[PDB]
Amino acid sequence: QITLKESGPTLVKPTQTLTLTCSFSGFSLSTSGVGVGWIRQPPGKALEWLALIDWDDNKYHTTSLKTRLTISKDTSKNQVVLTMTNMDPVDTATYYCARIPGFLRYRNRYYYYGMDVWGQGTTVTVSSASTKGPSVFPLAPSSTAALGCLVKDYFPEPVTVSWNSGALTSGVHTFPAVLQSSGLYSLSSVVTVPSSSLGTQTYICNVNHKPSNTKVDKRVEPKSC
Amino acid sequence: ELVLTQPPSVSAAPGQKVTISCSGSSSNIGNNYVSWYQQLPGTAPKLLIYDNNKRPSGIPDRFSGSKSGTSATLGITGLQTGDEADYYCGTWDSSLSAGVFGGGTELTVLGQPKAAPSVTLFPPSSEELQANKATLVCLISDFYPGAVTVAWKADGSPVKAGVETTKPSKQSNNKYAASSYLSLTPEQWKSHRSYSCQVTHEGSTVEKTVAPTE
Amino acid sequence: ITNLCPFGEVFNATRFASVYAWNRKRISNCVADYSVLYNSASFSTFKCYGVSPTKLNDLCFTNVYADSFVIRGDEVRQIAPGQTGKIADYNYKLPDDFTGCVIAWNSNNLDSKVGGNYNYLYRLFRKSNLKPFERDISTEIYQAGSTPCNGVEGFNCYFPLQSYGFQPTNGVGYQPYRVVVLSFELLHAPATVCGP
Ligand SMILES: *[C@@H]1O[C@H](CO[C@@H]2O[C@@H](C)[C@@H](O)[C@@H](O)[C@@H]2O)[C@@H](O[C@@H]2O[C@H](CO)[C@@H](O[C@H]3O[C@H](CO[C@H]4O[C@H](CO)[C@@H](O)[C@H](O)[C@@H]4O)[C@@H](O)[C@H](O)[C@@H]3O)[C@H](O)[C@H]2NC(C)=O)[C@H](O)[C@H]1NC(C)=O
Ligand code: NI
Ligand code: NI
Repeated sequence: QITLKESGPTLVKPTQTLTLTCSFSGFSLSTSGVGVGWIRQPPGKALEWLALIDWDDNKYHTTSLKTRLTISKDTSKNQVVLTMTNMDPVDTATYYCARIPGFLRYRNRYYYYGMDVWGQGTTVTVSSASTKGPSVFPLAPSSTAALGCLVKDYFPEPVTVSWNSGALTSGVHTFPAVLQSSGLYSLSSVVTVPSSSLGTQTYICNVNHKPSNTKVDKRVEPKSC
Repeated sequence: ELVLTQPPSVSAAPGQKVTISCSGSSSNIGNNYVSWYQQLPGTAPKLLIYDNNKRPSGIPDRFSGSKSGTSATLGITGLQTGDEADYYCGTWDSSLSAGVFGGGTELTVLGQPKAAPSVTLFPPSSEELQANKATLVCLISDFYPGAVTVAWKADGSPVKAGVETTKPSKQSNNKYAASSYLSLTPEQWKSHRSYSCQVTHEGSTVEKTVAPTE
Repeated sequence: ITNLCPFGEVFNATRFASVYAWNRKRISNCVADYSVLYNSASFSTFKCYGVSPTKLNDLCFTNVYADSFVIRGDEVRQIAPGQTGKIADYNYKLPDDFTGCVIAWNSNNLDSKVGGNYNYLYRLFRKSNLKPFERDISTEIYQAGSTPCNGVEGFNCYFPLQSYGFQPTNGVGYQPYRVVVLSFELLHAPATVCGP
């Protein structure tokens, strides 16, 4: 089978240059009609075609990105290299390479098979933020009742959240993180409890952020109002 | 913008047939071969169709493709729960001298009855207000299928400035949950009289409100 | 035979052919002053086979044929006799006993174009190699794989001709080169073209 693997940085500073390498096995870029393409996919968004390099060294690029994209190949090493300049936070995506088993051009007409074999993909994050531990705030029960705690303004991912040092598992759900305009991540974790246990049972969410060596605990209590 | 148009979502029951369409111009679909891709959650895409209607090795008869004029269609019959994934159309665009992907279509296999969401809107905590910050947290739980729309209003006026929203994720009871946040300054939280979190699910719109007056 | 030979209509032609459809011009009854061509440094390649380039003027031939086309820089080495490769096998073939000159020069300021010139073509697929001096300009669909094509383009069912894609900032190896191949006739019949 065909196997491609992308490699490169997983965190670049804004305005720096991203260099990605695609190493492949199972085919050759010396074969007539074969190319290697690049694709990216921001978190929760569509696939975006990026660039293609051709067995005959033809190069094609997405028009809105052509001035930032360079592509090259080394047939002897089974490698394709893509560089994207002037990286912005909106360029945070998972970057793929893939094999194009058939790509030919006759003046104005094209044959373009598509991408039959995709790589695993590598995730590149563009951020100027420095490592910061989260602040944790309680989401007091409104009065079944719902309570939780808000994990706010941390970088980078991830944080792990448990309740009562792992003693509370039933009715517990922790949401995926959001990236705010400030460049810092926020997250929530909620527990669904019977409203009759608000003044009896106690709830403590434990937040652990390994990058900043931060471990914080917060007690969620019903507000007197 | 996107030069290929797909419906954002499509749904059916197990065993039924679903079709996903893809419209473009003569610069792409009209004169070039269309390929379709499947992307399960958390993994790389996978080629389903090439040359408009051909299947690569390992793709069953359940998937078929067609192309007419400037539109392509992916058909999936005998739906299984394992077919839940995003589906994309792809082709070459002769005007752009580059390839293009459609916006993708999220297929939901309905193997569970409809469940209305549980909405809770938390005001800013006392500690956060002391820290000169403010965040409204609108949590949404126990709904199916996993598709909701969230809207924020301040004194009835539509708010979009401080809104962040997560894509719905599966709960441990196999239903779906989502969350939305409205980041405010303590002044903005005290300025407006009340705030609303409105959640729409399968046509039904529910809402919860909070107020700094309390 | 007082009139000079019109090599200007060959080397300074307005349009040059694609290599798969090379143009052949008949040359006869003229004074072939080969000295000015060999002297000009504007030629990247001036190889001779069977004759001496410095003794070209002192010679008479039964007839002279001039083949012109445009190829990529790193493909000029394939025009020489006894060579292999996509040009030597599928487009233009010189026999092992070739007698004549191979002249070529860089045309990046004429045949390139911002965004790429894709008008020049070469044959990328063919069932078999070319006979020496054979010209193949057919456009039938090539079956690369095992599935029959029925003249329908698709995967492994390919149009045989491919564009070059000359970019103005390509490396020299990928830049366009105009090539003139002077074939000299080895016939024992009376001569027709002579130098001064
Ligand atoms: C193929 O064409 C080239 C290009 O010239 C073209 O043809 C000539 C006849 C004119 O009509 C031009 O207008 C066309 O573009 C021919 O090369 C050219 O040959 C000329 C002699 O026949 C030569 O003229 C002078 O060259 C020397 C001095 O040139 C100096 O000054 C010029 C500016 O005028 C400059 O470009 C050049 O670099 C020198 O610095 C000298 O020997 C004489 O004074 C002579 O009169 C041209 O320079 C030369 N190149 C150009 C660009 O004009 C070529 O002969 C043709 N070959 C065949 C086989 O037909
Ligand atoms: Ni490039
Ligand atoms: Ni206002």
